[PDB]
Amino acid sequence: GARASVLSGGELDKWEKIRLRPGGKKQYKLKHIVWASRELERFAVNPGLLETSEGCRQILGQLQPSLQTGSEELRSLYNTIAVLYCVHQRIDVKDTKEALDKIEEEQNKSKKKAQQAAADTGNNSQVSQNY
Ligand SMILES: CCCC(=O)OC[C@H](COP(=O)(O)O[C@@H]1[C@H](O)[C@H](O)[C@@H](OP(=O)(O)O)[C@H](OP(=O)(O)O)[C@H]1O)OC(=O)CCC
Ligand SMILES: *C(=O)CCCCCCCCCCCCC
Repeated sequence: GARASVLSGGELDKWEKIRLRPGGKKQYKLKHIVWASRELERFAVNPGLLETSEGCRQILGQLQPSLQTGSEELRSLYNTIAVLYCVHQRIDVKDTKEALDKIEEEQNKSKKKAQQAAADTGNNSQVSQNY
């Protein structure tokens, strides 16, 4: 149809399903979509970007390099913006982590060139046992 609000009827469905964390018991809710909308405007970023598959991608670009020295305020954003972004990119995740990895994989070439100082340690890989 047309473009309005952040998450439409369909998106709202999957959104409520997605969880803030993989090992948590607090699913996603409108409270998180609005909580970020009010926090975005504070960072000179209009909340209108949250309802755009493009904006969500840009917002993450500024938080990506900020994650290094970002507080709970930053992490929270990257969390919501993540699950939301995936939704707008025709992606269906289960938690905030799954939605995060999907992005890190698309910008894996950029990440490598954005952590020279943080490129002197091991990086163990996580496997999936259950479903
Ligand atoms: C009056 C407040 C207004 C309000 O309702 O604001 C909506 C929320 C903040 O409120 P909250 O939902 O209570 O806070 C969250 C819970 O304690 C959760 O258990 C914890 O997870 P874990 O990582 O510890 O499992 C979250 O991370 P930490 O930052 O604690 O790590 C924490 O933010 O905005 C957000 O930041 C959500 C962004 C996705
Ligand atoms: C226009 O906005 C895009 C159309 C999205 C495809 C529709 C599939 C979702 C099912 C719609 C019915 C929802 C009834 C609550």
